[PDB]
Amino acid sequence: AEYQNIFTQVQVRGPADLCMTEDVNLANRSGVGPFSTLLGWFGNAQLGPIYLGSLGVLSLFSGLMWFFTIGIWFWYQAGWNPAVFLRDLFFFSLEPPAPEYGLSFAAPLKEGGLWLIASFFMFVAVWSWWGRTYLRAQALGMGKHTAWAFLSAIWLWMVLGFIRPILMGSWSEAVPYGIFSHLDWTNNFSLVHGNLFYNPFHGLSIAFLYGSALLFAMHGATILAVSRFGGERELEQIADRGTAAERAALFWRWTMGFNATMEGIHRWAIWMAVLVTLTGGIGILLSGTVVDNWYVWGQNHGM
Amino acid sequence: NFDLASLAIYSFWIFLAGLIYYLQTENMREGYPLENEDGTPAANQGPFPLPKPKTFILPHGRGTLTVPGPESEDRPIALARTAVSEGFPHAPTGDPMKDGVGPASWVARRDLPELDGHGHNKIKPMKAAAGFHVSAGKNPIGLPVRGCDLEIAGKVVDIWVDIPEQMARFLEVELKDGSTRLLPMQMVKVQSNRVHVNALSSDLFAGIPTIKSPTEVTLLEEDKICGYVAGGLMYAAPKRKS
Amino acid sequence: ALLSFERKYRVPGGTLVGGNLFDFWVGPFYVGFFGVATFFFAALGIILIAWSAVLQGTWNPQLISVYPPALEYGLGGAPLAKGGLWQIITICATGAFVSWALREVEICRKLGIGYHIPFAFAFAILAYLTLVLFRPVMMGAWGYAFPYGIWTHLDWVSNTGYTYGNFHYNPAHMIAITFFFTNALALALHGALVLSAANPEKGKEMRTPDHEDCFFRDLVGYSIGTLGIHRLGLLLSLSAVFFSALCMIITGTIWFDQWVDWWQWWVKLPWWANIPGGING
Ligand code: BCL
Ligand code: BCL
Ligand code: BCL
Ligand SMILES: CC[C@H]1c2cc3[nH]c4c(c3C)C(=O)[C@H](C(=O)OC)c4c3nc(cc4[nH]c(cc(n2)[C@@H]1C)c(C(C)=O)c4C)[C@@H](C)[C@@H]3CCC(=O)OC/C=C(\C)CCC[C@H](C)CCC[C@H](C)CCCC(C)C
Ligand SMILES: CC[C@H]1c2cc3[nH]c4c(c3C)C(=O)[C@H](C(=O)OC)c4c3nc(cc4[nH]c(cc(n2)[C@@H]1C)c(C(C)=O)c4C)[C@@H](C)[C@@H]3CCC(=O)OC/C=C(\C)CCC[C@H](C)CCC[C@H](C)CCCC(C)C
Ligand SMILES: COC(C)(C)C(=O)C/C=C(\C)CC/C=C(\C)CC/C=C(\C)CCCC/C(C)=C/CC[C@H](C)CC/C=C(\C)CCC=C(C)C
Ligand SMILES: CCCCCCCC/C=C/CCCCCCCC(=O)OC[C@@H](O)COP(=O)(O)O
Ligand SMILES: CCCCCCCC/C=C/CCCCCCCC(=O)OC[C@@H](O)COP(=O)(O)O
Ligand SMILES: CCCCCCCC/C=C\CCCCCCCC(=O)OC[C@H](O)CO
Ligand SMILES: CCCCCCCCCCCC[N+](C)(C)[O-]
Ligand SMILES: CCCCCCCCCCCC[N+](C)(C)[O-]
Ligand SMILES: CCCCCCCCCCCC[N+](C)(C)[O-]
Ligand SMILES: CCCCCCCCCCCC[N+](C)(C)[O-]
Ligand SMILES: CCCCCCCCCCCC[N+](C)(C)[O-]
Ligand SMILES: CCCCCCCCCCCC[N+](C)(C)[O-]
Ligand SMILES: [Fe+3]
Repeated sequence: AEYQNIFTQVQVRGPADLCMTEDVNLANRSGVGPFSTLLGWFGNAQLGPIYLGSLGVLSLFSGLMWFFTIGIWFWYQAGWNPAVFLRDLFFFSLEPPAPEYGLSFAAPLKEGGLWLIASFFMFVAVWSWWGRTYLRAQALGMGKHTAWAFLSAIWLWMVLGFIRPILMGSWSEAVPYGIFSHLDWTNNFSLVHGNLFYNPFHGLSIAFLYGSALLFAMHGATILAVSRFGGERELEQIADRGTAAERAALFWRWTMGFNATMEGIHRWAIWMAVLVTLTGGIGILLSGTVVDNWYVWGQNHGM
Repeated sequence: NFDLASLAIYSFWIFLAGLIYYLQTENMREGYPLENEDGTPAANQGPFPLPKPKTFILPHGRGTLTVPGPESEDRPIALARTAVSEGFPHAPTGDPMKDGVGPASWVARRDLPELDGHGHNKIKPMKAAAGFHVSAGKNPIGLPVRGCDLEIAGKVVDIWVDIPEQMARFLEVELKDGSTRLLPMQMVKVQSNRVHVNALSSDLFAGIPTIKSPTEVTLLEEDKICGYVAGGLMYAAPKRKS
Repeated sequence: ALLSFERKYRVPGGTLVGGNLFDFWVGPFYVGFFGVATFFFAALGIILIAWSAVLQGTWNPQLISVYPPALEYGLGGAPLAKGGLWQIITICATGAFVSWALREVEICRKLGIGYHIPFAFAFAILAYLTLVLFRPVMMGAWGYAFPYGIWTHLDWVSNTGYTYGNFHYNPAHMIAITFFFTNALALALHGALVLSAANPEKGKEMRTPDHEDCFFRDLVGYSIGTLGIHRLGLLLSLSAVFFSALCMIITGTIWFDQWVDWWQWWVKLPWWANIPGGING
């Protein structure tokens, strides 16, 4: 039938954008790699260049040290056997010290010391990366929204392995490094605390997560449906409203009685998504610090 | 009885009511105040105020837009009120395709081309874009272009491409009388032997509005070209069969 | 009333049913034939809920709940109070939901835009139908559907999940959660990217799509582009709800054990299942 604008029909190549001008320090820029036919059927096909500054080397090194530290430990539990390593990759686990060890670093390597060492490497990798998201935007003159939205994810992460364990008294409250075990930790956390469905900040966290799918499904379908008016060039539609922005808004006005602007829809979108981990981190932080049983706490105050 | 967790969730719902009110006013920077069907301001405007104005500064010295401000359609709207009371359709008083109303509407945008990062024309046809060519899929240049009546209207003679974003946004088609019009990429179905267009029949390509230049299109010309073409889906319906 | 640019768009035409008999507005709302069907299904279905509330005996909104007929009732119809309300309300809800999608198709046509939106909504309708119609029918009772209550419907999720051990081990559930989290990651970046271009550092001009693509290439070495991000976002959300329906529709129809046993197809493979050591040795 009609063209749907789901896969590009004809692909075009020119000289790659080196992205001169602005304040990006091209000393830390790589060359530009291959182009992908495969990628070009759905989005852009230009791979690279990447910006690798000092802050990105730091991130990437301690990032690998985190990964390799868990890897060694995983091999050690495999008894250095390659066949066992594969048979149990999803079952291995690097775990924090036992409850008796408190907030201490004296824990021996095989009894949680390694977990502290990996978590130091993680801690450095995520934070120096956060500095990258603020600096790359700074270099191009852009706004800081990406860094601030990143800060919402780092909040939940920080609460899980670091803020809540400290306020609890022991590293053993923190999350293990393993595929299935982190799942097991999640199910137990809800049991120990009397059914997280009854943590109202978990319910908010779910409304925003479902809503983020609702919102992104509406916004993607809506921009693809007015792409025939060049609707994906949204910044110009913000600079100079076209028929694309007007048809889009009128569809929603006519359907549910109100509507967005070409700029404003991205405010809805950044807040929908950000509030998933903002409310999530709060819910976790109060669990066991201030509320031990959410279902019981629910009865005493409303529902 | 009144926990810190209790205090936190009451706080959060209060922040939420303020965030929603803020977000709503931000999306009232275009189109508002609401109007009555006669163009004068409507009494009942909702319980959210209009937002205080803000300003964008267009690059390459193209001025400053400030929203919200005074709205003007900036063009003649060829439609008649049909109803004593509000809420009814409005009738095209002409050729709605040629007059630019209904699914054929366009917007009075600036009569300039969009400009990329270094200040160059954002859309240039391949014949003038220093460096560009075709890289995957069926190359449409040369192919015949065919409408919803199943007759041919001309041939693809070029592609107008996005320079910074590297994608094809228009086909340039040459007509039986030797002039050219732009076809929006989204509105065509490129095939192995032809290029098919459900939007228009062969005889309505000649009415795609025309550009004041052979290697630049303007934002106001883009709105006219694209609104016309999608309006064919409704207004060229008598041609369409099968 | 009207948006300041709205009038030139309110022309006759585009209906699928009724011609011009329902071709008009009420406030902002387009009506159309399926905006009248939407109103019947949704109103009636609300009258059944209020009636269900006096039966149960409370006008408290948090507390109202409407249950399917008992498992013993199987797939047959139930007395109105012993399950038939839910059963009708379900028809009313399915009617309103589908009617709303066809109202969206009329609107697309009068505006001459693509039919992307109601197509994406149909996935939402089909996850719903997977829970209330497809899975209950394949298992043999309406009672396998969920109850309509703010607080009761949450307990059905917990009861259903814990029937199969930790439901985290449902592999379709894994893929769907993976799409759900990635969707929210992409929705956050796209909002923050476009708002960082239109609202740049103080004392600067509006940025261009050039900078959006430079920012991500700096950041991660690739940029999907202004058309890719919108394609990508639609694909993420729609595949999350697809594997949702997939993960629920195989639970208790073709699979019945604790979901973690599924993972032995890899661990108990005979050419490493006897090795000393590891976790499973
Ligand atoms: C998806 C798999 C599960 C499920 C699992 C969960 C879990 C787990 C949670 C919820 C929660 C909620 N669910 Mg439930 N829920 C399902 C099916 C549904 C259906 C449905 C018709 O199928 C509806 C309408 C709801 C609605 C809701 C709300 C009560 C609440 C917030 C969701 C939200 O923001 O979503 C995104 C949508 C929007 C942001 C748009 C606004 C949606 C509005 C608010 C929904 C109105 C509901 C209304 C009161 C009920 C219909 C009444 C008629 C108007 C008469 N659920 C099925 C059974 N749902 C959360 C909660 O707090 O529960 C108490 C929660 O923790
Ligand atoms: C039996 C299990 C329990 C349960 C226990 C928990 C627990 C425990 C938690 C949640 C949490 C969540 N729950 Mg619950 N939950 C259950 C049932 C549900 C149901 C359902 C339909 O039944 C739903 C929809 C949800 C929904 C959700 C989410 C809304 C929320 C997580 C948000 C998120 O984005 O995290 C994903 C995002 C992150 C973790 C942030 C990541 C940021 C960092 C910086 C990323 C670093 C990446 C690193 C470098 C990796 C390397 C990558 C390479 C470099 C590429 N739960 C039941 C009741 N739930 C969380 C919460 O906040 O609750 C209040 C939480 O901690
Ligand atoms: C303790 C319980 C178990 C468990 C048991 C289950 C069970 C059982 C199910 C899920 C399902 C899901 N779970 Mg699980 N799950 C667990 C842990 C989790 C965690 C987590 C971090 O721990 C996460 C992220 C999830 C995530 C999810 C999703 C994959 C999925 C829910 C979304 C969905 O299907 O939407 C689909 C969306 C809809 C149905 C919305 C339909 C909306 C309709 C079309 C319209 C409504 C409009 C409304 C009436 C209008 C009202 C008025 C308006 C306000 C104006 N689960 C634990 C271990 N999970 C569900 C699933 O896959 O269902 C298919 C499901 O049934
Ligand atoms: C607002 C809430 C949502 C959110 C937002 C968000 N996340 C973000 C951002 C934002 C706005 C960023 O700016 C940032 C980013 O840069 O994104 C592109 C980020 C980010 N979110 C990430 C992940 C992530 N986000 C998650 C969740 C969420 N993020 C929420 C849904 C999740 C989960 C569990 O749902 C994850 C896992 C990262 C991709 C990225 C931050 C990157 C970072 O800190 O990296 C440091 C580590 C390294 C640089 C390298 C470590 C080594 C690796 C382990 C790879 C080693 C590979 C090995 C050599 C080979 C083998 C691998 C095998 C699989 C083959
Ligand atoms: C497929 C991707 C996501 C998605 C997509 C999607 N939903 C959509 C759309 C799209 C593209 C629309 O176009 C449409 C819309 O208009 O949005 C504004 C809609 C919409 N999604 C909505 C809700 C919704 N979507 C959800 C989910 C999602 N929708 C997915 C994650 C959820 C949940 C639980 O995750 C909810 C709550 C509405 C805002 C709207 C649909 C409005 C509609 O269909 O209205 C007509 C019907 C009525 C006004 C009422 C009918 C009432 C019944 C007769 C009685 C009540 C019965 C009901 C079963 C009771 C529920 C009890 C609860 C306590 C559990
Ligand atoms: C081929 O094999 C080799 C060896 C080469 C490999 O490299 C193989 C590698 C692997 C097999 C890697 C496998 C990796 C995994 C399974 C990891 C999976 C990870 C998760 C599920 C993560 C879950 C969440 C973990 C959290 C929440 C961590 C929190 C971190 C803290 C916030 C950091 C706190 C810091 C501390 C405690 C240290 C204190 C010091 C300071 C300076 C603050
Ligand atoms: C009690 C504990 C509560 C939670 C603790 C903090 C958790 C981390 C917080 C994250 C908030 C998300 C980011 C803010 C919202 C998104 C940003 C936005 O909408 O506008 C950002 C704006 O300014 C632009 O800044 P500039 O570029 O500097 O002008
Ligand atoms: C019915 C309403 C009840 C209200 C009850 C009290 C509410 C209290 C306040 C809630 C906070 C809501 C506002 C949060 C958003 C703040 C907006 C913002 O971020 O402003 C700075 C912004 O420019 C910077 O980003 P850019 O505009 O992109 O530079
Ligand atoms: C030499 C360098 C090697 C590079 C190796 C490739 C890495 C692929 C990673 C992410 C791609 C998916 C990005 C999806 C998230 C982007 C969200 C977004 O904002 O998209 C807008 C778009 O980027 C502008 O318009
Ligand atoms: C998320 C990455 C997805 C990339 C995979 C793209 C698949 C290739 C599609 C080829 C399209 C061919 N055709 C005929 C539509 O042009
Ligand atoms: C300076 C870098 C040279 C560019 C290299 C071009 C790579 C070939 C393009 C074909 C794409 C192959 N594939 C399947 C990944 O799409
Ligand atoms: C530079 C690495 C940062 C170190 C932070 C983690 C401390 C690890 C504690 C391991 C225990 C060592 N020891 C000697 C007590 O066995
Ligand atoms: C930025 C979007 C705003 C949408 C508002 C969503 C409200 C949903 C409320 C769910 C209620 C959860 N709980 C546990 C507090 O009852
Ligand atoms: C918090 C979940 C409930 C969301 C309800 C959706 C808001 C109603 C939108 C109708 C507004 C149109 N109206 C009446 C102002 O003209
Ligand atoms: C809960 C998410 C949706 C919140 C709804 C926000 C209010 C919508 C109504 C705005 C008023 C519309 N109006 C009448 C000015 O056109
Ligand atoms: Fe967008």
